[PDB]
Amino acid sequence: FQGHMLLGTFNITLDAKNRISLPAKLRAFFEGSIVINRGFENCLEVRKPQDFQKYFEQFNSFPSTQKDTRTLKRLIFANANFVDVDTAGRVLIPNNLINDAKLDKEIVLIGQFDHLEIWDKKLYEDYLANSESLETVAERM
Amino acid sequence: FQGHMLLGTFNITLDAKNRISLPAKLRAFFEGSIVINRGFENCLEVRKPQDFQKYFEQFNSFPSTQKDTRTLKRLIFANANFVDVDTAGRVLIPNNLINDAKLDKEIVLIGQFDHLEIWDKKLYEDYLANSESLETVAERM
Amino acid sequence: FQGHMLLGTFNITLDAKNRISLPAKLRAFFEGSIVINRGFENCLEVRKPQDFQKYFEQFNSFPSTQKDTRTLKRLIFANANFVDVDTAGRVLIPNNLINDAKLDKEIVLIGQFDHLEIWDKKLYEDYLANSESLETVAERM
Amino acid sequence: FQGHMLLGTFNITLDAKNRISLPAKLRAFFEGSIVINRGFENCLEVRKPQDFQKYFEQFNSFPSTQKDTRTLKRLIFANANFVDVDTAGRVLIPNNLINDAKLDKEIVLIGQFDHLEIWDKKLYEDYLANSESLETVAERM
Amino acid sequence: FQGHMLLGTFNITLDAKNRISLPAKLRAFFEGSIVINRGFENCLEVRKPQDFQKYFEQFNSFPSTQKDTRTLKRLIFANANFVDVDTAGRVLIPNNLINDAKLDKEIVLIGQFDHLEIWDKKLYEDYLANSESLETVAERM
Amino acid sequence: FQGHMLLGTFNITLDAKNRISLPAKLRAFFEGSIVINRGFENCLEVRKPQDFQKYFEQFNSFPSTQKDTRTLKRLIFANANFVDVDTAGRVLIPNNLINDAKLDKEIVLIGQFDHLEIWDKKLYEDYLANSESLETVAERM
Amino acid sequence: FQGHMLLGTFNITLDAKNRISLPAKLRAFFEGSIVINRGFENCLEVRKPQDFQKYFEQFNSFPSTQKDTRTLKRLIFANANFVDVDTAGRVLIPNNLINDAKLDKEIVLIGQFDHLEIWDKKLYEDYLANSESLETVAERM
Amino acid sequence: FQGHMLLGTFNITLDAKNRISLPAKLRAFFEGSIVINRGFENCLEVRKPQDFQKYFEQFNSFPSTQKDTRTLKRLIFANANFVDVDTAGRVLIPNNLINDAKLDKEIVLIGQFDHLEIWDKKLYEDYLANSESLETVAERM
Repeated sequence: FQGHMLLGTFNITLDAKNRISLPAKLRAFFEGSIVINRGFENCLEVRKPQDFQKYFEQFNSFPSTQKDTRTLKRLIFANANFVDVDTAGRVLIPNNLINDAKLDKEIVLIGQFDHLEIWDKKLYEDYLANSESLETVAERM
Repeated sequence: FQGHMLLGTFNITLDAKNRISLPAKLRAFFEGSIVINRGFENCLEVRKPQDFQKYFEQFNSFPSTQKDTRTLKRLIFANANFVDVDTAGRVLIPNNLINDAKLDKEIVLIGQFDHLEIWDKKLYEDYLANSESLETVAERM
Repeated sequence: FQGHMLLGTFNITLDAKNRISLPAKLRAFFEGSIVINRGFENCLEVRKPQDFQKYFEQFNSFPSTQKDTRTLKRLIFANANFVDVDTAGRVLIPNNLINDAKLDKEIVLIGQFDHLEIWDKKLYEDYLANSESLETVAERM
Repeated sequence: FQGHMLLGTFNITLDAKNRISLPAKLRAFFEGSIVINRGFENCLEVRKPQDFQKYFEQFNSFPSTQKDTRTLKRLIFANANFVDVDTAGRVLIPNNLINDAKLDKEIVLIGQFDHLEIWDKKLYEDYLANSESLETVAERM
Repeated sequence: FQGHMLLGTFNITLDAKNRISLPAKLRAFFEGSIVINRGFENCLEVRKPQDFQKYFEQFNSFPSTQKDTRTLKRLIFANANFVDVDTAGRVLIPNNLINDAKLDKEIVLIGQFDHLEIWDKKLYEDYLANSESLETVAERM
Repeated sequence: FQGHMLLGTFNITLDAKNRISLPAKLRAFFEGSIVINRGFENCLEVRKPQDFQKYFEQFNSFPSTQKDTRTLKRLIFANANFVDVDTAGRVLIPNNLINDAKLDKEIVLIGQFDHLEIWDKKLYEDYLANSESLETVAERM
Repeated sequence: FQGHMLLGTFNITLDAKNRISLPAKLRAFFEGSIVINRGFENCLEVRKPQDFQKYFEQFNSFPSTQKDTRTLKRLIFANANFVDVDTAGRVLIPNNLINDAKLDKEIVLIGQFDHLEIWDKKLYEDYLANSESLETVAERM
Repeated sequence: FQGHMLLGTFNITLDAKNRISLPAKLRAFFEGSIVINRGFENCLEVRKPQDFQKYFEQFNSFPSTQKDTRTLKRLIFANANFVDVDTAGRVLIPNNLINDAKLDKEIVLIGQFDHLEIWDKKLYEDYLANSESLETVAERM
């Protein structure tokens, strides 16, 4: 479990080469490669290739004849990239994805069990600022 | 059963090191590690790692394309922590979680079969104060 | 069947030590332990531990993100207790549960097949007093 | 079949000891014990213990969190009794059940395949008096 | 098929002993016993005991808590009878059923695949008189 | 296939003995017996006994407590007949069915894969005259 | 795949004997026989007999008691024909079907994976002329 | 994965012979043949023949009696083509498809996991220009 469950919050920073250093314990979870792709609320997601594979299945589920479905698939998959995790367990984040997630210096990683989200410390703090209560949001599920 | 079913109410206190002493009988249920994470109504939940694993499944169930789903996952999992239960069967509760559950001195633990909820004695008494009748709440299920 | 089907009505009394004497034939049904927990309409329920185990399953079924679900689970499970049936087949009823079910002297036990309900003779007679006809109540199922 | 399918109408009477004489052919169907319990429209039902066992399953089906469900279960099961059929194939009907079904002298038994209903000749004749046509009632199923 | 499919229309008459003579070819279909029971539109139905057995299943399907369901079951099953087909392939029709189906002299039997319906020649001719077109009735299925 | 799929349109005539001559190729499909029965729009249907057997299943599907269902079953099955196909592959059509389908001289047979429909040349031409477009009718399926 | 997937558009012409020359590559797909039958929008469809067999299944699915269903089945199946593909891979198209699809000289064949549609070059061009956008039509699926 | 998951965005150009050069890494994914066919929003899709095979299944799913379904199938499949990927991994794009996707000079390829979409650099940039936010589009799934 220690390293098969993506949980918690990690404060790390964007290196001068645009790389990110996975929290060691996490490195376990992944092999030597991952798929980054753009997330919701400007966050960028990170999955083990296999997991990304499944994440996609959930979509074939969605129509396809629906204009919206096509927009989603395009906004996400045309932006997914496949990145190798280097020896030190770092991951080079693509430029477009960097820009998309407004990544500057100081990142926040959070575990979402399945995947990992990469946030710009500020943008994340803001996101948390709005957002109704956990109880409010849950009531609507 | 005796230590396979989390039941009852236990009045215990928050130690000077922010640790909590599981009610002995309970210690059985858990191994030497648990996942704490924030609960509903400011309570903080406690599960055996394996159980937490399943609890997460229930979520993949929920959309993901729904803004709300993403808020839930983030408010909960970015706050889950993984804690080792010490020799005396105590558990060190993280600060953020401490603050989140308004844990001061004097805790109330209740069994919810699957998991355990940690409440600030006061906050819990209040919660119980409001809340409609068991019959009222049940009628709506 | 004689003692695997919880049926009928038994008039028994609350002993000076707050114990209850199962109707002998019933003792069969149970082992040497049960789970008491609070029931609906102030009655207190009694199940074989295994059965209680299943009763809980029916709940995971219910949302969890619903405030109501959480209130139910809390009002019931934080009040369940696990009690050993003594040699004479008696069961010591916890104080809180005693107070909750307004148990004084003179109890009424009724079989509900799965479980057993413990009623204060008066409170039960009243309950029966209101309540629409069997036919009325059934029509709405 | 002859004694595996409870069918027809039998006019029998309530003996001075409150016993009822099963129609011989029926005696086959049952062993030496049955479960009586209150029926709908003041009739009292009669099943082989095993069958009663199944009849109950249909109920776990019904909510439980519904006040109505609880009223049904209570009005029926707290009134079921378990009675041994004597050598002559007679069944002693409990007092409460006697009163409940307004059993005086002169009973009417009808087969309902699964179970048997015991009616007070008058009350039954009345019931038949009202009740819309078979065709009317059926149209609504 | 010749005698395993209940089809067609047969004009036969009610004998002085209230017996009916199955159309020979039909006799095949049945053993030496059947279940008569009241049908819809005053017709009286006839099934092989086994088939009647299944016909009943369709009913457990229907609620039971519904007053209507109970009325149906009672109007039909308290009137079913079990009759042995005699050597000449005749069936003695009970009085009540005779009266119920207004059986005088001159009967009309029709095959309904599963079962057989017994009609009073007149009552049947009338029934056919009203009744909308086959096309009308079918459109509503 | 050639004689396993009832297709096309055949113009044949009603013989002086009310017999019909199956189109040779068709004779294959059937054995030496069929079930005729009344069809929709005054057409009379023709199936291999086995197939008719299945066609009936589709009906048990339909309620039975519905007045309409009973009318359908009666209008169709009390009119089905079972006819042997003679050596020359002809089929003697019953009088009632003849009258029902307004069969005079000059018949039109059409294949409906499963079954065969027998039409009076005129009545069929008319039917085709009304009837909305194939596209219209299909849109509503 | 090359010849197991009916795709594309082929411009061919109606021969002086009303035959059509399958595009060679296609000939593979089919054996030496096909079922033609009338299509939607005056096009005439072409399937391998086996495939036509399945296409029909989709219909038993549709009611049958619905007047519309009966109209569809009749408009299509009474017009299906079964045609042998000759040595040169040509198919003789029936007259009625010729007239129905307004086939003159110059045909357009299009692949619809399962089947093949035969269009009169003009009628097809027109069809394409109207018809909303692919995106419009898809949105409604 | 690297060549089993069609991801990313590639800027390539339309050669003087109307051919397109797959991004090398992609060439892996495909054999030596693909099916091009018109996509949504004027893009042209590209699948391995086998995959296209499955994509079609999703359609049999859709009615067929629906005018719209027929329009879709026709607009897409009558335009699919089957193209061999040449030695250098290039693909010759048909004229009609070229015109349909307004392909001039400068193409944009995007991975959609299952398939590949070919866009005219401009038309694609525009498409991206409109289109609501990822979050907006997702909320509606």
